[PDB]
Amino acid sequence: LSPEKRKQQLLDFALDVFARRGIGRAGHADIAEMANVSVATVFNYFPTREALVEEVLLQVENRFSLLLSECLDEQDKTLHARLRGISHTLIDAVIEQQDWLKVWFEWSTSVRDDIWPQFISGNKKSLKRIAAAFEQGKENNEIDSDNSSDDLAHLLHGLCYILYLQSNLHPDQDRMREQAERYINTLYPAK
Amino acid sequence: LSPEKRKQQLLDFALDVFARRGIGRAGHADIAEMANVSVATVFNYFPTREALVEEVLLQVENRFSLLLSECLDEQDKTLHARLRGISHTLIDAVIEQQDWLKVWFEWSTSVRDDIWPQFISGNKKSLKRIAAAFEQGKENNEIDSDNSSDDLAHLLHGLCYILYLQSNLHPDQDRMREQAERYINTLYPAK
Repeated sequence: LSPEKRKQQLLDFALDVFARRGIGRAGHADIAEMANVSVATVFNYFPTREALVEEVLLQVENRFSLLLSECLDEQDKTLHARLRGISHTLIDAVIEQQDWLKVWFEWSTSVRDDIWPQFISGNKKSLKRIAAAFEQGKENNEIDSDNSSDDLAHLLHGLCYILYLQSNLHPDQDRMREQAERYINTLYPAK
Repeated sequence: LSPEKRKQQLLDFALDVFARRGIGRAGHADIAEMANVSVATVFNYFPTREALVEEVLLQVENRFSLLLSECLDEQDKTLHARLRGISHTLIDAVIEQQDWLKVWFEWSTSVRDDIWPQFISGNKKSLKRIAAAFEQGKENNEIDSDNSSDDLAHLLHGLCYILYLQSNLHPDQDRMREQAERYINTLYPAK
C-alpha cells in the first residue's frame, strides 16, 4: 500500500506480463487485475501505455547494469575471474527464469520496433564498461592486446547470447558453468 | 493463381506481416488485405493462428538452411572463406531487410513460447553442419585444434547475433564487412 512499494509491484507485474506475452502486451486493466487494484490506480502510476513500457524497460536496463556492476567493480579480480562471475550470474538468471533477462534479449532482437534506439543507447554505457574491463586485462597481460577492447566487448555479448539460449535448453547450473568456461577460454585465450 | 501458388503467396505475405508486427500477432486479416482475398479465404488455407505460425517458421528454418548450404556446399573452400561468406550473406540480408532473418532472430529469443522447441530442433541440423566445417578446418590445420567443433559452431551463432544487431544499427556494407573480418580473426585466428 505504500506508494513506492505499490509502484514496484506494478512494475514487476508488467515485467511479468511482458516476459510472458511480449513487450507492451500488457493493458492497464491486466496489471490492475494482477495487483487487485483499480484500473484508475494503475493510471495514477503510469498515465499512459507509453510511460509503462518506458519504465519497465528502464528497470530491465538497470538490472543488466547491476549484473555487470556487481562483477566488474571488484578491484582484486583478474579479467578471467570477472568473466566467470558474469557467466555465472547470467546462468543463474536463466535458471531462476528471471523476467528481466528474458525481456532484455527480446528487446535486443526487436530491431524494427520504436523501442530499439533505447536498447542501443542504454547498452552503449554497458559496452563502455565491459570494454574498460578488457582494457585493464590487457594492461595486466591477462589477454593479448591485438584485438580491440570494443570488439572483445561486443563478442562478450555474443557469448552471453549463446549461453542464454543454451541455459534455456539445459537449465543445469553445473553443466552450463562448464560450458561457459570453455567458451571464455576459446574467445579469450589466457596470456 | 492455383491453390499451391496462392498458399505460397500467403506464406510470403505472412512473413512480411510477422517481420513488421511480430510472430505472435493475429495476421490473418492483414495477410488477406495484402493478398486481396477475403479473410475467410486465408482461414481456408490456415485454419488457426497456430497453423499459420508453424508453417511460416518452417519457411524461415528452410531459408537459414539454404543460406548455410550455399556457403557450405562447395566443399573445396577453406574454413575462413566459408565463415567470410556466411558473415557477408548475413550482413547483406540485414541491409536488404530480409524478412526471414528478422523473424529467425525474434524466434531465437522466444524462449518461453510453444514455438521455441522447433527453433532448437531445426538449429541442431544447422549446428551439426557448421561443426563439421570447423572439424574439416581443424583437419587441414587452418585453425587450432584446441577447441571442440561444437563449441566453435555455437560461438559462430553468437558472432552472427552481434553482426546482426550492429548491421541493423549501421547498415553499411563496407563498415560491417570490416567489422566481420575483425570478429573472425579474434574468434578464429588462422593457422
